[PDB]
Amino acid sequence: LCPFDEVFNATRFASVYAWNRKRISNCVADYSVLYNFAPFFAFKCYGVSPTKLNDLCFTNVYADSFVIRGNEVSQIAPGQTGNIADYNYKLPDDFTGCVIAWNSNKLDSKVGGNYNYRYRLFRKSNLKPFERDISTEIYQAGNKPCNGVAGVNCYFPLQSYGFRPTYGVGHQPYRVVVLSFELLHAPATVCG
Amino acid sequence: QVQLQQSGAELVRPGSSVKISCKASGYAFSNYWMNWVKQRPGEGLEWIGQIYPGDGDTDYNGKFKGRATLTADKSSSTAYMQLSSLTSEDSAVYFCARGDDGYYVYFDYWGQGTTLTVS
Amino acid sequence: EIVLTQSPALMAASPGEKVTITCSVSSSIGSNNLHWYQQKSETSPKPWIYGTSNLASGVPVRFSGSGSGTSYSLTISTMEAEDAATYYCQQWSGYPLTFGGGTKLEIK
Repeated sequence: LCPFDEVFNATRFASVYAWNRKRISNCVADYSVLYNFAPFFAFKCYGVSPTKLNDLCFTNVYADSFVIRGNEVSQIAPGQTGNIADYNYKLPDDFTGCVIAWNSNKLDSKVGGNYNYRYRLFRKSNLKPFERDISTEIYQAGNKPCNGVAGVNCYFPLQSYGFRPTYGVGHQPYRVVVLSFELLHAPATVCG
Repeated sequence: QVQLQQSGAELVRPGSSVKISCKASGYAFSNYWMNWVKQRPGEGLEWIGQIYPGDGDTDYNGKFKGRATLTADKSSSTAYMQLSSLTSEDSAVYFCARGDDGYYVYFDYWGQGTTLTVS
Repeated sequence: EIVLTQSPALMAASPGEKVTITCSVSSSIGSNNLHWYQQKSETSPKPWIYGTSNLASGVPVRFSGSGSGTSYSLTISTMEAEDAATYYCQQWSGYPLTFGGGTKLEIK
């Protein structure tokens, strides 16, 4: 049984700006484990039948796990441009996989404030699909070369989410786990 | 019916003391976030802070942070803003805006706005 | 700080005519986190478009926002005299909330 337990039941998910990719293979994957596990505010699968997940074979299954506010879950999809989609985590045009998102307000939001989870607010170039960007050099927004200083005209790129349990339903923290399926000329070791 | 009521305008000499009250009627005051918007004369509005009446949680804008203290009373359903070291720039119409709790978050309801004079 | 620029500082319009108000954002923001408020002169602004397409309560059917990514647009198919106002696009993606400079819509 593939470690859908570890991915979906993580104690603390990764921030979106540095999302943890878990490539799972050489294991039997059951997707009935998804449905029972979490309330799944949004469960959208692109290019795949949600049913045929159980009966289909894939050589590499990618799990991209991160926390985003509910308004930015709709950004996680092919053909979507925004803050998360352009800067932090982007999907290819023909992305084939399941995007899974459930609210985590009682878990990931602290009463004073949760500044652990961050996202990339400023970036020079929109990410190429599935890329990861953890460079934190100060954005050279100002005409002056920023010279690695944070201030006016020069913004520190990661702005904390600052989740709180009482935020609006849109801004409550949703833990998003995104699945991607390769099927290259390899021993296809994920099936049913 | 839902509407936010606000205290009248006042004139204050450049100083550290001023208190502006927002009155909330028609809804549970503690449930919905309360945030203040400052509109300088002939300028686009800017966001001062955010106070959750339920527990008193406060978020501030960077420039006003530490200068304006936001607090509310659950009993009387009053949301206050207190500013310090008033300057001629502080003279602006101050709105109290109730951030919506829906899927989209926005300032669904606003106060009539209080005019601060620093002189 | 996310910085919002609105294309017309003022606008001249006529009834029955399309006019568009373009709110250009420095860094792309989720459409769900951009909203438009209508501030008629010397009154409390009321929400007008929230989420770039979802009109608020009491909003006329003529109004309809558009756009996504960096460039956000508000468009009125026909400009009634009631439509004359100043419209402030807001962003909530980046936490220090930055209203637009405003587009003072006036009739020709």
